[PDB]
Amino acid sequence: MKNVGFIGWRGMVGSVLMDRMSQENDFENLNPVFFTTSQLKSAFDIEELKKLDIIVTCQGGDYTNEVYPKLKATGWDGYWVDAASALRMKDDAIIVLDPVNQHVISEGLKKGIKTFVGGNCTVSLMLMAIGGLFEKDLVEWISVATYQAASGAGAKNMRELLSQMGLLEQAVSSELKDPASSILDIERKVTAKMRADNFPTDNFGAALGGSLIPWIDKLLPETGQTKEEWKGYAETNKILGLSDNPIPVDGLCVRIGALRCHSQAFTIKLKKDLPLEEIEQIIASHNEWVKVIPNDKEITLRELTPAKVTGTLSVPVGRLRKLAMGPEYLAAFTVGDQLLWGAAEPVRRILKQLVA
Amino acid sequence: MKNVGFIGWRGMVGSVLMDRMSQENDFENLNPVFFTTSQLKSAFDIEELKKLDIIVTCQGGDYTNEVYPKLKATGWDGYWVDAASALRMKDDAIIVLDPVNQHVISEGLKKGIKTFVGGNCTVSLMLMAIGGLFEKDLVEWISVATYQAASGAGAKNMRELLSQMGLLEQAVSSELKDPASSILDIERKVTAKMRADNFPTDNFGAALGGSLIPWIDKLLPETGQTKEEWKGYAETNKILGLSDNPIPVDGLCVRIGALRCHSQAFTIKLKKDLPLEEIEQIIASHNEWVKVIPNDKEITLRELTPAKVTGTLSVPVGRLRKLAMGPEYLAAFTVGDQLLWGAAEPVRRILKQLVA
Repeated sequence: MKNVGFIGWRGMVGSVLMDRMSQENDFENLNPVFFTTSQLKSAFDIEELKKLDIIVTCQGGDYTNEVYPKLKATGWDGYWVDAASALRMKDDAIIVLDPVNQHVISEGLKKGIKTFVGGNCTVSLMLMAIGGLFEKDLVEWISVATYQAASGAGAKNMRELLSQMGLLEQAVSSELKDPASSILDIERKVTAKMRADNFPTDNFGAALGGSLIPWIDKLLPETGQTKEEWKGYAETNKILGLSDNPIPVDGLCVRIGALRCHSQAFTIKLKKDLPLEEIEQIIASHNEWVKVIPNDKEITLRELTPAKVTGTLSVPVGRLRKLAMGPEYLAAFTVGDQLLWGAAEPVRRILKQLVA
Repeated sequence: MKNVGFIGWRGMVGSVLMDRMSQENDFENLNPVFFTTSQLKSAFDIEELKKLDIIVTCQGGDYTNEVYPKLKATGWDGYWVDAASALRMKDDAIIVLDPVNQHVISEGLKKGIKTFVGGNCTVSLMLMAIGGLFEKDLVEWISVATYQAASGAGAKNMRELLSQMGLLEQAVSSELKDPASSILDIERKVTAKMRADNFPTDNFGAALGGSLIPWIDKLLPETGQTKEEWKGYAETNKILGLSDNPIPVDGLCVRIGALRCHSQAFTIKLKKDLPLEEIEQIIASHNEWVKVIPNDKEITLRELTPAKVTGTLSVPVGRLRKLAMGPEYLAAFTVGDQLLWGAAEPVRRILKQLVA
């Protein structure tokens, strides 16, 4: 059994990984060594890390940027599996999403790649839903509008969102309890609360509960995209292995008041005209997690929502139909859990492949 | 002075209208006669209505389809101003948004048009934001992704939303106050509450607070769009007077946890390659309400949100940049109040013109 070191296993993402691994009994297929940054082995002890065959870290980019270089320099030839974005774009690093790019991964191992990094949550969740179309070579480009959850920003962000929602209701607790109060008076109070100085907004820098934030991460002055939107085009193509002939994936990344699921509205420009039924089949057949949701109201309300998807490995995709722009224009909406396929799952899966 | 009858002036939309008219002292330029359905004239007394010059109704579609044809039959020669969607697509009716279609309105008045209806909130808020691009005949098509407020659905929906948010927080109130509590334990509890049978979801048919619903109104079998999405193509063009040579407008209408502001993500295909700076100038110049928000984080966070725009007549538009598909592909995000330009304001304005 391979000796695997775990770093950052107590963080939010790291905790989801430990749970999923335990749930699947992955620990009986490997020898785990747990590291810590607290003053268990020290996550900063290069000598100890070099004894390992594989290192799985959910610690973050700063840690990776500090330790990874030192360890590689020792001559260490083991595998580094990372959830952080730090090494995704390195030429000696492969972004993993095995249900989608198992071939890229297989060839990469054969090539001697020793670094595998999970991809951006929005991109991996998109590929898990729409992967069938890319596999059949049908996508020319994709216009994206996201509805991203707080978990992407962090645990304290999730907490702030919950606190905000609580205070908004509290502002009109009395008014709401009597069925005949003025709804406009109620919103004046809620909105006044949202704009108040004591309204907790330090994590987001703006209210999220009862609102939305059309900006995620930093701006890349050169394109005008935020880093989050930039990863859609950059990461989608590196994952699929189309960096030299990249497929345009761009849009706006917006944060909404949800906890763990990212939702995305798509305008997909296909290369050819196909029957809707054929398109649906191509999508549903790609993997066992995607779930095609019929374009029906009651079914959509029950299946295509964060309420339904949270904490599950299911990737529903629905509202599938042709758009007014042309028969080659397809509309689609998907919902997926940010902490699972968007974070811990690709890492848990590549790990299982490395220790088999 | 013109004798104007008001119906539904006590409902949410009618109340905004009444408040706005008071704020602008519109009642000084007309003789108001208020109607009621309670057992002040009766909203159903066709003889009373027939004595007025204009009828302004925010009562709703069922009322209009009941009384309107019956009053028109008495030979009534006055004007019918409606906030409901019932008559929007009638050939003897014009959808009003004067800052955008004053010419269509003016021509219609001279022609003898007697029925003026406010337009769909999403289409109106969209045109108030990028009306400059249509004005310049620069739009080839537009794919839309909306983040719609509860107010669009109704007053009780706003209340359900606020109540859902309160419950979600109350389910983890003590844990949230504990700075060392597990975020995963907190989410597990919030999510359980959201799925509880007793979670108030009768108005939306699903959870909205902490989630989203990618479906608004009824399905339109013919195209697969919901009626809300269908209005994009139908109403955008009727408002602009382009029903004979339609511009494609389509996308996905999604409901989120906001009280009264609709937000929209746009992918706009322009007819020519224009510098971004030029495009912003074209957008900012169309009307006095649209506000171009520079593509900067801090300004965007403070200006382009429901939190900022709620209850105001401002229609900010930002995140403007060229998309990866090409220099003729424009990204844009806007936020607008659903009850003002989306409902009462276009009605308030056409009435001012009718009583001049």
